[PDB]
Formats: sequence, C-alpha cells, structure tokens
Amino acid sequence: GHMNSFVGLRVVAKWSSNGYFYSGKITRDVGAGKYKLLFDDGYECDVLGKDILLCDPIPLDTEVTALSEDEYFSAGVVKGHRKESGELYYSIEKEGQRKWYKRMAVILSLEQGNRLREQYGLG
Amino acid sequence: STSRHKKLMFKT
Repeated sequence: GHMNSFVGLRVVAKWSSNGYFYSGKITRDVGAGKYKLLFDDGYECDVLGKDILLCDPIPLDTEVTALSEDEYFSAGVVKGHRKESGELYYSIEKEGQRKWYKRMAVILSLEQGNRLREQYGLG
Repeated sequence: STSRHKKLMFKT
C-alpha cells in the first residue's frame, strides 16, 4: 500500500516568516491545509500545503544555495546525487566546481521553490 | 559577525 497521511514523510517546506525552502519532515496536520514541519536543523513551524514539497529530491539542473561545515554559504546548480549509509547528498556545481553537499545543506531560494509548488505541492 | 544566510545561522 501507499505511505501514511503526510505526517512522517521527509519533504521540503517554506519557513513561514516569508523565507526560503528548507528540508524537513511533516510532524502533524495543524488544520485546514497547514502541516507542522520539523526542519532538519531542529526547528519547527506551521506551513500551508501549497508551501510543502513531497516529491522533491532536489532536481538536477536546478539552482540552489549550498552550505559547508566551515559555515561558508553561496549558490550554484545541482549536477549529481549520492547516498551514504542512510542519508542523501547533492553534487552542486558552484563557482564552476562540482562539490558534494548534504540534503539539508542544499537549500532552495523562494523563486526556485515556487517552480516546484506547482508539481510537488501538498495543496 | 557571521558568514551565513537568512535563518540557518542556528546555534551550531
């Protein structure tokens, strides 16, 4: 059979303070189309169904921001995928360099995330 | 000072 009622699925969502799109899990259906989202950094907010993306392994050739363990932040384009023991990775071509970043280290600018709401949106 | 974007300048 199919997966359960959103609550438990790994997805990507818009942080509600008119921000960008960050990876997380649905924790609960808040109501009326809002679902509570635990972002992978440990944060939680309510997000409307349109603003949550559940068929979103970050598409290659899409533009994204990338973050390093030494705290650096810049933007580039997905051009590969990796799996490591139980987690997911993305090769980002950033400043002309194909560099491996984490699921949660690859963050979607709001205008990128819009192009995904249409196809991947819960709403 | 810091080196990170909008919200992800979290405690770690």
